[PDB]
Amino acid sequence: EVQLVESGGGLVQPGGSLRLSCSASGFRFSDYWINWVRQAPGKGLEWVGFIKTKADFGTPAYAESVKGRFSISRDDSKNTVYLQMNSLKTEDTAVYYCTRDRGILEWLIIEAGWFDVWGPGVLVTVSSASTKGPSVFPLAPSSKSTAALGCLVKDYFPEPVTVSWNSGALTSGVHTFPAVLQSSGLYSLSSVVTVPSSSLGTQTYICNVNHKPSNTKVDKRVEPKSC
Amino acid sequence: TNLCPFGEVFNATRFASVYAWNRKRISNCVADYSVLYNSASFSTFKCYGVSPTKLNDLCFTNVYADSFVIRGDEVRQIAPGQTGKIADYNYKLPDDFTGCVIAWNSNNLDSKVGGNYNYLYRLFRKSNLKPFERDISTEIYQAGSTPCNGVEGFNCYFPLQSYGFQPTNGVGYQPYRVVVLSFELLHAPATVCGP
Amino acid sequence: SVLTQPPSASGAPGQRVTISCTGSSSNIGAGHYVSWYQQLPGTAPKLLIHENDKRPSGVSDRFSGSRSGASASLTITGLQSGDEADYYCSVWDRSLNTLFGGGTRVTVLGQPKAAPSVTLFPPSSEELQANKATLVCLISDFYPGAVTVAWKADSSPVKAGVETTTPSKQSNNKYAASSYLSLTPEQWKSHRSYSCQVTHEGSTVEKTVAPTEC
Ligand SMILES: *[C@@H]1O[C@H](CO)[C@@H](O[C@@H]2O[C@H](CO)[C@@H](O[C@@H]3O[C@H](CO)[C@@H](O)[C@H](O)[C@@H]3O)[C@H](O)[C@H]2NC(C)=O)[C@H](O)[C@H]1NC(C)=O
Repeated sequence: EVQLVESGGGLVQPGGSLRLSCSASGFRFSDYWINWVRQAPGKGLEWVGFIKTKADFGTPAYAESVKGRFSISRDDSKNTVYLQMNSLKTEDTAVYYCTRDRGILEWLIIEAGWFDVWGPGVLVTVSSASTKGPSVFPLAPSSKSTAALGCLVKDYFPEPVTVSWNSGALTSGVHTFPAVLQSSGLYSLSSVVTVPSSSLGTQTYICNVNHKPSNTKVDKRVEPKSC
Repeated sequence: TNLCPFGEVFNATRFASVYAWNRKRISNCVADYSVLYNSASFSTFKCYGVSPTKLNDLCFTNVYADSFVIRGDEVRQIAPGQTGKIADYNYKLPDDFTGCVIAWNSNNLDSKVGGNYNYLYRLFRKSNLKPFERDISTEIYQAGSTPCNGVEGFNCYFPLQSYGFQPTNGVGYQPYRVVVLSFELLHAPATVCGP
Repeated sequence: SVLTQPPSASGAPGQRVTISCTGSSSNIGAGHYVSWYQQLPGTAPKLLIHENDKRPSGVSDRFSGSRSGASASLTITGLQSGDEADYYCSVWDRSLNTLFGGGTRVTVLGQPKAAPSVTLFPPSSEELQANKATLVCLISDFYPGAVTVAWKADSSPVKAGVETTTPSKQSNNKYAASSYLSLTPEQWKSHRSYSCQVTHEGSTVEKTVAPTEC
């Protein structure tokens, strides 16, 4: 069972430092180049860096977004590659993977190579968020005709938050979208209901946001505004 | 004194074929391998028998640069204890080789439309090459029991074959320029040292 | 250079599906063997193809790879419900080193393709009084669940302050998501309009709002 295992992750403050370690099991660790590749939550795979072997003339190469902040080193006596992260930013929150480069072993040319063994990955979250109340703003409709009313819940913490309309009286047409994860660590979401245009003059529409984790209750009307 | 003249070996306009690899003696100069490493973007820079960290601190009697052109997937054969057509009939390294092998892609220089047939390699030979042996013989190779008598018939093959380097091919078949540095340390004043 | 990959590739059970990876002459047009990797939901990537053609032992032979010019193709024959995953292609470049593709989400069609219904909102005056402004684009009722987002101020693209969510399954097996483009009130008043453009299955649906809609 050839294995690569990463460790040393978790929650770091914006600007802090953290060292991840990747340990091998079951192969000649001094003969392979080692690559660090990260993946943001719900995004693609981004190559972070790589390090060569002992008998190779060169120095580790990094990505332009982390050059001067990240360091990659290795210890062959302990079979462990270290990734040191300093001056961490909120943009660095991701799952990090440690892998090895075959093909470079067989062909010995940078143009040919591939990754055959991958580690489970280690999560790193960079945030300074705390329990905070949301900001609720109504969203009035244009002449886009029925009409679409909405209300926006921005910059809240933590998950989750509940939103209703007309104290639960209005349910037909209500659609609440999943929250977004901002780089600041706070969340945001929007709720939209489709209502008849003729009823807009007589019936009143109010959205009620109840953030339980902060003792927050906000009730706001959707009023068509002008200049 | 003065920097070692690596320019005429690496920057040279023409490179020899693998079966007629060129050799250059370098001595009486200081070698800065960091400058050589950063002078370009090489595809392979691998040092055998000597640590690369302790490279600008050593001294040697002489250094020898061997230059030639091969194809991509043959670069693995330029190493101690390797087998294959190139490692047996064209260029051989000893098991205890001490030095550094450098190789870089040269498609923009050694690839022509319709193929480049100016580069040859030895295909048939009666016996393997000794380490650092150079063979330029063109005698007809005898394959069968019948004698050849130096006549190009069948069972009488010409020992050299063309590569035919073509640009659009994958990197495995593309021409690569290879320079091997061998370090000679004898009971003599060391004329090559680091800064 | 981020090699361009289609956001999705669909097919009925048993189809032949193809995924394309387009690169520059610096990476895929210069040989530079391409690699294909597979990522299941919640797992680490797994190598599928190397040297544009070779299959490691254990990998199913229904996966094939090819290279033409500056593009590469991965073909999956006999589509299975277990092949639903994300696929990436990786190439080396003389300047930017290792590059990965944008990722293709393979879906086995259990329902005919559906187009998104996008609604766009303007920044509310209350938020503007709070010295803030949010745009909010809502995408919904599209199948399969893979779209691409683009924002335009007047007619020029906007990239600063973009947050794109993930497609979540709806009650009727279709997909929905949202995007947010926050900006300062000065930027809002310096542009005649703002447009949200979402591409789904090779066709684009877009909406536009203006700060003059009193
Ligand atoms: C093979 O030849 C090329 C040029 O034909 C050599 O490139 C040369 O590299 C040196 C590195 O010290 C350059 O020196 C400095 O370059 C900067 C510009 O980058 C310049 O402003 C300085 O005044 C100084 O010249 C040199 O310029 C550069 N050649 C040219 C024409 O710019 C290369 O080093 C050669 N290879 C070997 C192994 O010697």
